[PDB]
Amino acid sequence: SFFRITLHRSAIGLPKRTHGVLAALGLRRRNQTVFHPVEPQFAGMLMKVKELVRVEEVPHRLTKRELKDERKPDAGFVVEKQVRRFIPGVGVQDEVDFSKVGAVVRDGKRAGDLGVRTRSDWEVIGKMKSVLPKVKAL
Amino acid sequence: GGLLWKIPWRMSKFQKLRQRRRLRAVDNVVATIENALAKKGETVKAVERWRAEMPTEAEMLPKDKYTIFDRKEKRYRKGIHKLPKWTRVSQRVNPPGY
RNA sequence: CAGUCGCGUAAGCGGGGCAUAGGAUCACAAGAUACAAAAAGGAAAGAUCUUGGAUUUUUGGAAAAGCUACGCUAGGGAUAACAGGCUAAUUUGCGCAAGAGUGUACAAAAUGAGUGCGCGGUUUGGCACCUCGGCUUGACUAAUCCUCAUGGAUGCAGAAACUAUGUAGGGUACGACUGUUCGUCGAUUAAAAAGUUACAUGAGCUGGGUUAAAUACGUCGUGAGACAGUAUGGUU
RNA sequence: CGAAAAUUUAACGGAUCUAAAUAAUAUACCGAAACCUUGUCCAUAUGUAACAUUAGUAAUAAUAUUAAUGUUAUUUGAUGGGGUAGCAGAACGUUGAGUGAAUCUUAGAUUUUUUUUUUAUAACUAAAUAUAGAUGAUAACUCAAGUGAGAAUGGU
RNA sequence: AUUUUAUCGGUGAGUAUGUAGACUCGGAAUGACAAAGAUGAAUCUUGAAUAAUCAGACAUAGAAUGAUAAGGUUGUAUGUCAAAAGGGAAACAGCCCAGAACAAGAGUUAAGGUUCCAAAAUUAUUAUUAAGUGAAAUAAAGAAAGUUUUUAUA
RNA sequence: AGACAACACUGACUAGGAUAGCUGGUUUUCUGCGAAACCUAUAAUAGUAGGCAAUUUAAGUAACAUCUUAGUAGGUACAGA
RNA sequence: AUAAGCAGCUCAAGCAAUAAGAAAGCGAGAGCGUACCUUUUGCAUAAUGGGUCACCAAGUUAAUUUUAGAUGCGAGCGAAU
Ligand SMILES: [Mg+2]
Ligand SMILES: [Mg+2]
Ligand SMILES: [Mg+2]
Ligand SMILES: [Mg+2]
Ligand SMILES: [Mg+2]
Ligand SMILES: [Mg+2]
Ligand SMILES: [Mg+2]
Ligand SMILES: [Mg+2]
Ligand SMILES: [Mg+2]
Ligand SMILES: [Mg+2]
Ligand SMILES: [Mg+2]
Ligand SMILES: [Mg+2]
Ligand SMILES: [Mg+2]
Ligand SMILES: [Mg+2]
Ligand SMILES: [Mg+2]
Ligand SMILES: [Mg+2]
Ligand SMILES: [Mg+2]
Ligand SMILES: [Mg+2]
Ligand SMILES: [Mg+2]
Ligand SMILES: [Mg+2]
Ligand SMILES: [Mg+2]
Ligand SMILES: [Mg+2]
Ligand SMILES: [Mg+2]
Ligand SMILES: [Mg+2]
Ligand SMILES: [Mg+2]
Ligand SMILES: [Mg+2]
Ligand SMILES: [Mg+2]
Ligand SMILES: [Mg+2]
Ligand SMILES: [Mg+2]
Ligand SMILES: [Mg+2]
Ligand SMILES: [Mg+2]
Ligand SMILES: [Mg+2]
Ligand SMILES: [Mg+2]
Ligand SMILES: [Mg+2]
Ligand SMILES: [Mg+2]
Ligand SMILES: [Mg+2]
Ligand SMILES: [Mg+2]
Ligand SMILES: [Mg+2]
Repeated sequence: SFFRITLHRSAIGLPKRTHGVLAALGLRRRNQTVFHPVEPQFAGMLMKVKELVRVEEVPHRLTKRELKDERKPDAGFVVEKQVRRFIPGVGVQDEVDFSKVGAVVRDGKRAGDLGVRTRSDWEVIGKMKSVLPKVKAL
Repeated sequence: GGLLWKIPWRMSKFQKLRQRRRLRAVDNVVATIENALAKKGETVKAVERWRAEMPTEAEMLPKDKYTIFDRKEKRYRKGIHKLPKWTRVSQRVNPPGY
């Protein structure tokens, strides 16, 4: 097993020898948690700072990433609609609606390659003077 | 002296409660260490020495929990809160007779 | 390690003493080394090694007496005198406990050895946080001199006084001596008690004391001068 | 009870409390710039991608790449954060100078103010007032200093 | 000349009593030295370059000194202040917590507290006190039909 | 009378030429690290030097700190006569 | 004009634009906070210095001797011809 050691109090006004015990354990700030195997060389290290730490027997050792995720709160939100944006390195990302799921990113050296309406696209729309909404729709 | 260090000779029921819990907390650190090693069949001289000449909070008398020995006092007793860093240092045993 | 001496059968020991208490450089002096030698040959004066002579005793090593009150400058309050602060040995400040003893008798009416446990912050001191008296006008304390109430008193007949408990409203004066607070004395008085407040109060007064320059006396000093001395005078 | 001191209750901080006191216990809650979480700033590392500049190396008549520097993002969900004497690094500002026979200015350069915005000892936007075509102002890079003052009983 | 002592000094004996800076037969903890292993925040050494500082103060323990006085003087051990803000100690350099890069949060905690001033309990249990004792700086010896409990006892 | 010698006299005024281990002052921002008030020597004790040692950043590390296990030095508290 | 503020900071009612749009500023009330510098073991200190504002006012230059970084040449370098 392992010793889950957490610094509960400080050693500010304590002798210098006590600071070295904590430095050898890896405890640099309050409430910092470390893991060490259950061995005499670590038990004796704790009997010197037993008035400052909290110890607990645990089966396995937790990783730096898994030890910080137990205090992570739920985000509380989910981005379901992203508007069109421009990523400096990738390019222009079109609007995506994750509610119906499609993040297509178009990059190029011409406006038509970006996937946006250009002055030409507006001129062809204006020349389509014949299209008319259906009478039923109106 | 003319410099005032207003330290009362006795402790309040709140300071005493925290003292009981700090002595209780230390006992759990030692017991946690002693039990973890016993499962592996190991021992540490520091632990064997603590469990031999140091009592647990439930085994201590109130006088031993809130006072300490001081040869300069009338009755050789003194408030434990008058010890430096008394909330972070261990103090449970006094000379026999006092 | 080299050199070469002693003792020992030998192994071996010997670079003073059972151990722990003797200062250099410089200069000077005596020996060695063969280094350099201000044109050159020599030398002088130098260099290296060994060695010697030191209350260089302020002993990491100057050849060294005082006064200043006629004093000056830069600094310190990093060290004093007054006051404040801390302390309470001491006190011409008090209390309580115990009770040898005195009291013709009888401990505790009065009295109280040598002591113990304390309070207080008046005296003389310690530390080093910090570089006078009088007059006028108060305020405050109560451990009380008078005035008011009162317990005890073989030792409270009365009177007066003694002791003690309450109590600080008011009062506690005048003069001679001394610079005096203090103290001594005269004569009255119901009584002529104390203390704190920067030993209250000098941007309210006084300046006699202390008290810089002047001067004399005594004492001290070779002397200039000095003195917890004395004397006259001295911008408040 | 012993237990008395001098401005005023006078070392419960005060009000007040018969517990809101004292002793032996139990639980909850409050509680710091400590800690956690979410973001930001700064310092110092690790790789990666992209943008710009400069300088090279190739390609191009029917653009790619190399290096340095600056910058943003991102990977290790990186590490670190009080400070006197003192040591060190990086910058800003002021005055003059080079590029400068340059650039801009009545379509308003400059105006000791006000205002707006930007991680900002600084610059910028706009407004108001007046009116200059250079003895005006000025970016960037660089060079040199009589270069930055609430403190000297400082000086005028 | 002579003997005798529950008188003084001296000698011998005692596994008798006390006494301790220069007594230690016994003898800790702590601290110190080095070895291996493990852990850790590079905290270490050296090279090159190159400072400040040289009345410290207080707390705690234990001593010398003083008077078992001093916010006194002087060593030792530890820490803080100095050069450290913030919370607690009414106010506070040195004590108890805790080391300030900037914000947000009825967030989690330390010391410390929770009737009101003033954020949080007028929260629960068992006893004592009647004196505002006390409640965040213990005045002593001592006295006494104050009260409670316990232990003996009529 | 250390009195007077033109503001000054225990030695004037003026011009030229000083020092001061003492006191005071020493001017913009950001960032990183961060002491000492001890020892030794000194004609020193308000000063100074050399160390301990703060800083800069390179070269090393069998570095340094702490614990564990085994080992060692030394006589305090205590206890004892 | 009922109040005991180093005159700032945290919280903040209200007043404030003749008009569609647009709130700078002043601020009742509540709370926190004893100037600055110097010098010190330690200062709100009743220790030092300043009436306010503006300007002047302090690690510079030379020679010499070094170190780091950068860079030229390289067993030669530099200078001068
Ligand atoms: Mg005081
Ligand atoms: Mg010759
Ligand atoms: Mg000497
Ligand atoms: Mg010597
Ligand atoms: Mg004279
Ligand atoms: Mg002093
Ligand atoms: Mg009678
Ligand atoms: Mg009346
Ligand atoms: Mg007086
Ligand atoms: Mg006066
Ligand atoms: Mg006359
Ligand atoms: Mg009161
Ligand atoms: Mg933090
Ligand atoms: Mg920090
Ligand atoms: Mg810093
Ligand atoms: Mg203008
Ligand atoms: Mg000035
Ligand atoms: Mg022995
Ligand atoms: Mg002292
Ligand atoms: Mg520190
Ligand atoms: Mg200092
Ligand atoms: Mg603090
Ligand atoms: Mg309180
Ligand atoms: Mg809450
Ligand atoms: Mg409340
Ligand atoms: Mg009371
Ligand atoms: Mg004369
Ligand atoms: Mg004269
Ligand atoms: Mg630091
Ligand atoms: Mg120190
Ligand atoms: Mg000498
Ligand atoms: Mg000096
Ligand atoms: Mg009003
Ligand atoms: Mg004043
Ligand atoms: Mg002042
Ligand atoms: Mg002045
Ligand atoms: Mg200037
Ligand atoms: Mg200047």
